Amino acid sequence: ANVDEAILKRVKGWAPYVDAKLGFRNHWYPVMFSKEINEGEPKTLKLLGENLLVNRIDGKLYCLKDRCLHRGVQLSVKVECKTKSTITCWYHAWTYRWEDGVLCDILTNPTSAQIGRQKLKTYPVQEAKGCVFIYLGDGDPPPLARDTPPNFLDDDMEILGKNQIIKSNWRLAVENGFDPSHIYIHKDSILVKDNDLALPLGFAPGGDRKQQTRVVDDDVVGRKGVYDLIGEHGVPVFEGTIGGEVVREGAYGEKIVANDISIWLPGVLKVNPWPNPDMMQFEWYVPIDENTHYYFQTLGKPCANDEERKKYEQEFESKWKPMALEGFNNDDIWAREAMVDFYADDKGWVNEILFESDEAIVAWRKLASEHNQGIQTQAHVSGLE
Amino acid sequence: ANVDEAILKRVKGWAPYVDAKLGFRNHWYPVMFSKEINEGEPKTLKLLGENLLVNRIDGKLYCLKDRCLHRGVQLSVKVECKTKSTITCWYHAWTYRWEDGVLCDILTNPTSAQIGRQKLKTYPVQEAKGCVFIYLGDGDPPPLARDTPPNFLDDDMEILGKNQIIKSNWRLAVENGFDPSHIYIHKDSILVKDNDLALPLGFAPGGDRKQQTRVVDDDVVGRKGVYDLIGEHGVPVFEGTIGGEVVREGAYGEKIVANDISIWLPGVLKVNPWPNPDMMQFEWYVPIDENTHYYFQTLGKPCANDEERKKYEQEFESKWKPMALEGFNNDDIWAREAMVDFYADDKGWVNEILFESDEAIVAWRKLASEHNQGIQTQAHVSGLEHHH
Amino acid sequence: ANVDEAILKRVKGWAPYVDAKLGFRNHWYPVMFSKEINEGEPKTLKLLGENLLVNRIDGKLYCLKDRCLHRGVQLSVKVECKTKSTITCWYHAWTYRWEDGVLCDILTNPTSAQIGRQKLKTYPVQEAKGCVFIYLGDGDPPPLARDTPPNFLDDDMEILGKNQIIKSNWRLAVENGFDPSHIYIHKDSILVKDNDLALPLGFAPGGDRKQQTRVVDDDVVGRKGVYDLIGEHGVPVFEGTIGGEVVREGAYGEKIVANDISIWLPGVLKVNPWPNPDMMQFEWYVPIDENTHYYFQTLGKPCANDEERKKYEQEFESKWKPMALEGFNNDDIWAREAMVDFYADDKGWVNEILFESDEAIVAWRKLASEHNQGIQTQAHVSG
Amino acid sequence: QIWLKVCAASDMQPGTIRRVNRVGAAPLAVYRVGDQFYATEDTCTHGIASLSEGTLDGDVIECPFHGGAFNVCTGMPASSPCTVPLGVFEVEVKEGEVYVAGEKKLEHHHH
Amino acid sequence: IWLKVCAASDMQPGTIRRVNRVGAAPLAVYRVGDQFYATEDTCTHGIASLSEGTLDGDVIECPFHGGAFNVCTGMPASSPCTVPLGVFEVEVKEGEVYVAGEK
Ligand SMILES: c1ccc2c(c1)Cc1ccccc1-2
Ligand SMILES: c1ccc2c(c1)Cc1ccccc1-2
Ligand code: FES
Ligand code: FES
Ligand code: FES
Ligand code: FES
Ligand code: FES
Ligand SMILES: [Fe+2]
Ligand SMILES: [Fe+2]
Ligand SMILES: [Fe+2]
Repeated sequence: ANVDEAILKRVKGWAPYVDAKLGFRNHWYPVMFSKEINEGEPKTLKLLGENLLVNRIDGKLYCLKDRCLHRGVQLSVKVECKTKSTITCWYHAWTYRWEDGVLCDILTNPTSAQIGRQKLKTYPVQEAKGCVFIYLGDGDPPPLARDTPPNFLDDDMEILGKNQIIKSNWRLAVENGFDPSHIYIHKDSILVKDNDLALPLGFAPGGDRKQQTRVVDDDVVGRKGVYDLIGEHGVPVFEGTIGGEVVREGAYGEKIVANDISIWLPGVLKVNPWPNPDMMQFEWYVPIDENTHYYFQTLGKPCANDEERKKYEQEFESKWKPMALEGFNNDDIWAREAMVDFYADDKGWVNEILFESDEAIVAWRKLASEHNQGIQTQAHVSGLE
Repeated sequence: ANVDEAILKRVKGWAPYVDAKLGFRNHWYPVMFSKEINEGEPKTLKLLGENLLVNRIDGKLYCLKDRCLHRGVQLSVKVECKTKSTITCWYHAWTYRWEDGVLCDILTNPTSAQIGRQKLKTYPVQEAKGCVFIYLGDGDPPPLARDTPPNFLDDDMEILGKNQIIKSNWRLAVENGFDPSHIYIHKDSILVKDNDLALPLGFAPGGDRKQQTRVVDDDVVGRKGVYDLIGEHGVPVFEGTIGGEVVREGAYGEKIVANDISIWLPGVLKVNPWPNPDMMQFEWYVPIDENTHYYFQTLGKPCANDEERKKYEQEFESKWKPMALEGFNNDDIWAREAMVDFYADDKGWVNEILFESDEAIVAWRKLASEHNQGIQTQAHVSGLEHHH
Repeated sequence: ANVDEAILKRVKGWAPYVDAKLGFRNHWYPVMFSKEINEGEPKTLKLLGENLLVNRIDGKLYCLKDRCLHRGVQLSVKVECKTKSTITCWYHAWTYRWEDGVLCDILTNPTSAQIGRQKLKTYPVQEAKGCVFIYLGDGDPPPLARDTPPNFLDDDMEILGKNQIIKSNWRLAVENGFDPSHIYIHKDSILVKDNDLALPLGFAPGGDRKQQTRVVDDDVVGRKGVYDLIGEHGVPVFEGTIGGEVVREGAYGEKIVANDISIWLPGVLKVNPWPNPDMMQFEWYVPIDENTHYYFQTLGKPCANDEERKKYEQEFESKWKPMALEGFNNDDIWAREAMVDFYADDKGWVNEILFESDEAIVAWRKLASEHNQGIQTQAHVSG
Repeated sequence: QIWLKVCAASDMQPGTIRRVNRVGAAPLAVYRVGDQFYATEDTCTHGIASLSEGTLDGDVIECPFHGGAFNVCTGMPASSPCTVPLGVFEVEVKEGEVYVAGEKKLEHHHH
Repeated sequence: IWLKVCAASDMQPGTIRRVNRVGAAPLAVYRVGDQFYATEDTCTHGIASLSEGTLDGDVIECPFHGGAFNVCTGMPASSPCTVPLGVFEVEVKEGEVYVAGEK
């Protein structure tokens, strides 16, 4: 229960989603890139409100909760790995094994009855496409594919990316990237011209509700998402008018991009093709706590050899990353933050006045509320009563 | 109720006043000077907790709530006034008319069923004496005169002032100003000596609980306030003693000022005469939110012709503003701030121990409790709730 | 109370202690050193959440609450002492006597009926061993000796120290200090190496639970404390092992110290001898508000004349203070801060998983809960 | 055109709602309150929700999106956050057949 | 292999009795109605003595942090307890209570 009951009782269509301000438990989440964590160099990170520790032992990644069982201090305050397979708390030397979190020794009293009887929480970790995924959940984890958008795990798909921390709840990030009409904020994008792309100001829906989106619940890989089909039966708006007078126009170009966009649990958007007819963008909105998230953005592009990478790698650092990920998506970041106040007291979930193009967002909320694997609460974070 | 009922039950004599933490709704409040808002240049501001936007179109001012009806973002994050009479949200392009707040266009979906069927909140705006007043209320506004002190609107009254943001609830400022004994903090003010003023360390009560205090609720323009007739019924204390010994004296200048002070709803103090025998000071303590207010100072001087008006403006800039509005009132600023902690959890209203000099303030609290036009609440800010 | 009732109900063994977030009222507490406050120079401070003013008049100390009875402003915003025996509020001039807090005048209304009928709260103040102690309580105070560790007030005991504000609740400081196993954090101490001291990594307890500590429910002066006796029947651990292989060792110094450690209400630790055979350390963890405390450190040494005292003063400033009070105890400071988050929501008092050496801490919590002289509450702070 | 045939009166149990799709125009909602029938636009004025997919309690329809509500007879808001009144469409039963007007009630020629 | 706890007459319904053992961890004997159960005396969540806790039916509440265990199964009954309590063989041989090793 992370939200006032009176509010959850009003949004009968997607209460679980409104309540999930701390994110969905029992899902995988990219937290960093493999190149960021070397052998024997523990890194700290907060995910779904839980402080965690990640270490690489014999090339393999391990995840232990960053909070001693004794007096609850963060082990990372002073890292003490005395053996390849363990970590010793700097306070009273309680020692845990990275592979199962078991308390195997206590240097301050090797005769303690606690030894071998206590266990520190651990979480599954899997590397893929140069990305580190942590299963923030309990029990046996599902295939990493279930929480990845289609085409991310392709053998030839060269996945390159960037990562940073953004000051907004994760949901606001999701509903901004999957908002068909938010493209208006990009209307002055230099990338659009510097890649002569075609981008309308918005869209005039066509057809009925159902046709506006494609809800996925039959994928065998387990995925759960929604495709935004506003562009099929809808006429793009390239000329903005106020009182019959035209005051703004979209951008013209031969390059037809983003003619396919989908949002998938636990919170990753797929815009294909983008930022080029050959490339693709995959971006996660990872919940760190109730007010921040990791903006994990990547760019996929098929290849088949060294030369099909070094040139790309050169492109990424040269134009793409700076133009598409930063220069273009930076407009999304401050738009994301502009919605914080309205939803901060949870009142926005009841007072928002939606219009046609929000049909997609609504589908997403219903999907997420129905197929999320669990709601993260303060009980999971501090003291599970 | 913005305050715990357990506290309100202990201040039954003036509960509404103590509950009015965000100020009083349905009143005119000055927020800036006319010269500060130019044609086609939208300015932002927060009043009674509400973010607002003011624009000047064809010389006339308009006020729109700075919160889009769509996703609740502030329009001011990136102002987009595409046509003279409208404003377009920078996010999804919902467009509103400044005149009536009607959503008239939507660049991202010209066929939306919302167009013409939604309205953004607007508030009446009026300029008088070079000041910009906003009626933070609902429905047709009353005449500005109701919410201004006497003489402020007189034709020959030339008005010049200063405005700034101070970190204290608005009521602490009201009670700092309408306090006859607080001038003790001003005993070393440059204005006192430099303008040869006669100023006691404090004005003590003299008559009775009815003669020095005069409650006004029978005014023709409908203004409601309280006078503390310090000059004609109060006792000037020029010699401060401790154990019978004189440790401090007031100022024995020749100029007679501060004959009477009065506080008026929604919260404007009038000091007359001040800071000179031929002038008057009018100052507003405008609620921005529960922790801040605008200290809107103005000095009035009757001018009979252009020469006099020109001379007054020069002396305001070279003397009155720096010596009076800043040199004298700057001490009021930290004093107001010193009271914050005591009243932060509303307990101060129950724990304060008042003395005889505070009878005027008590009369004001009761008048404010009775004649205010509405208690502003957090509900008015986020949106009023209601179930059937 | 100061803590959620659901939590206080769970900790039946020491609810008052857990509730004592602001500290214990009706006890003496050191707040500064005598030489830090001069004649006629009022000093401000906050103790147990209350803003206080201390002044020295004719050599004697006086303490008034730093809050005007009129509009509740701090008198210290602009100190106005217009006569030797009074302080006048800078706002409306209510004037108070330092000796009894009585409102004796009001410059702005000399005939007010309030004069002589109102009193500002005053607290007893006493100076001993060059330290300033304030009795944060009501009514006549007990002897200072009741709230100080044994020997602190001995005639020949020469006291020198340092004080600072640390960011953690006072209780975390106390527990860290009386924690037998925390010495693990001092294993790389410069002091231990250079002063050649014996310092194990911890202790393997021996004997029964009752033998682990020695509770003192009453010194003749009324003191309440607990001695840590883990070393009486326990086995000191000098080699740390993981999976059977050695990964660390303790310090094999020849000098044996800290064989006598005790904690006393209201919250002062005594380590004897330390940091050297002929010295003792007494340290207070004085509550300022719920998130901070004064870490009042003192080192004592018996001196029989102006020569020894001068010699001590010298060694203190050049060695003990930098090597012990700072070099050694600095580790204790970040250790304390590291526990803040776990206990900040009060959840840590339920979820903590204690082990054998924590018997010392448990005994202190029960003693504190049973013999404290009162729980300071927010109501005492606001009125 | 002028009147749209909805269905047989018998086809609707009291306290239920029926959505009436229209080519070229926004959908309508027909409510059966007891033995009477009322009709309003189907789209909640507060957003894009379908009132026929909401909860009907008495003559008040509750929107499924944010909990707003309207009086089905007058079309006026009954619960926040709704503030804009719903367009109301006349309904008539003939031959036991339910008919709903093609144009909403106009603030024209009335009380 | 059993040891004398006390006569069943000594323990009243709903009470607890601590059993000290030589060179061994202490045990706690609970009397629920006329049934007798035994478990380790030390709480698995810390170092508390459960024999100083509060018996509510068949559930024993730790006096330190409010944890609790089902005295029959020795399984946790309330957080923060999560580690099962060792249960020991208990039996009565003519008005005399007796406890043995861990079952
Ligand atoms: C007596 C009481 C109040 C005041 C003055 C005198 C001057 C003055 C100037 C500005 C505001 C208040 C006051
Ligand atoms: C051994 C055990 C504990 C301690 C010391 C030695 C010194 C010292 C100083 C301050 C607090 C504890 C201790
Ligand atoms: S807090 Fe980690 S061992 Fe004590
Ligand atoms: S937030 Fe203003 S148009 Fe969408
Ligand atoms: S606040 Fe101190 S005299 Fe008024
Ligand atoms: S869409 Fe109906 S209450 Fe908001
Ligand atoms: S020691 Fe038993 S509940 Fe913690
Ligand atoms: Fe975007
Ligand atoms: Fe003033
Ligand atoms: Fe220490």
